Amino acid sequence: PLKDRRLLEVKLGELPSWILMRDFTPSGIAGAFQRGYYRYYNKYVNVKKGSVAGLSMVLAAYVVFNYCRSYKELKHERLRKYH
Amino acid sequence: PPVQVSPLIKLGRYSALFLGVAYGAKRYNYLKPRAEEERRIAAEEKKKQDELKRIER
Amino acid sequence: PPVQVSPLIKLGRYSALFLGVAYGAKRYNYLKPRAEEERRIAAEEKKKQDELKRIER
Amino acid sequence: AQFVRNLAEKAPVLVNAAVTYSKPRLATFWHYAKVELVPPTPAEIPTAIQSLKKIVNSAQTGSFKQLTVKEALLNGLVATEVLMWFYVGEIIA
Repeated sequence: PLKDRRLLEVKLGELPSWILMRDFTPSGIAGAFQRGYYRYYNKYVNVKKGSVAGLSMVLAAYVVFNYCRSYKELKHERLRKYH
Repeated sequence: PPVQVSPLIKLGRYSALFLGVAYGAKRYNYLKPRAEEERRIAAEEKKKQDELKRIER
Repeated sequence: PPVQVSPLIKLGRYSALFLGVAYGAKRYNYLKPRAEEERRIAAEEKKKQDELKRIER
Repeated sequence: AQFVRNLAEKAPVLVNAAVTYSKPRLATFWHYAKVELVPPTPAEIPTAIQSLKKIVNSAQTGSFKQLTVKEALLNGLVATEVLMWFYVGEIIA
C-alpha cells in the first residue's frame, strides 16, 4: 500500500524500486546522518537513567574506525608469515 | 530451555567441522618442508653475510 | 548383476578410506623433517670422513 | 603477614563461593548441552535433504526472489555462523 518503506520491509525483487524511489542529493545525506544520530540519541541517551551503553558504543566505534585507518602500517609485523 | 535444531543446520555444521580438520592437517603437512628449507637456505645466506662482513668489515 | 551392499559394509568402507587418507598426509608431514635433518647431518659426517681420508690416507 | 595469610584462607573460602555461584548458571548451559551423550540421529537426514531440495526448487525457478530482506539477512548470518566452524577446524589443525 506504499511506495517507500523501510529498506527491511521492501523485497529483493522490488529492491531496485526502493533504490530508485529514494533520493541521493547531499541534502538527503545530511537528512540521513541526522536521522541516525537522533535515533541513537532519543533511544539510548535522552532517557532519565541513561547508562554506560548509552555512550560506550560510540567510543568502541571510533576505536574500530581508527583501527581500520591503520591497517596498512600493520601488515609489516605479523608474527607468522603464512596465515 | 534448548531449542531443537532446524535439522538443515545440524547437518551443515559438523560436516564442515571435519572438513576443516582435514584441511588443517593437510596444510600442516604440505607446508612444513617448504618453510623449513627456505629458512635453512636463508641461514646459509646469513652465515655468508657474516663471513662477508668478517672479511669486508 | 550387481548385488546390493549389506549396508553395514558400505558404511564401514569409505570411512576407513578417508581415515587412511588423513593418516597418510599426517605421516608425510610429520616425517619429512626428521629424515631431512638426519640425512643432512649424515652428509656433514661423510664430508668429514672424506677430509679424514684426505689427511689420513 | 600471618593476618594476610589468614585473609588468603578467607579468600579461598570466597573462591569456593565463586565456584558455588558459577555452577547453577553453568548447569543451565549444561541443560542446553545435555541433549546429546552420543553422535546425532541419522533419522532426520531425510528431512534435511528434502528441505535442501526444496530450497533448490525455490532457487531454480526464481521464486525466492519475492522474499523480504530481514529473512535473507538472517539466513546469511546463520550461514556465516556455520562457516566459521571451518576455520575452527583449521584451528584444530
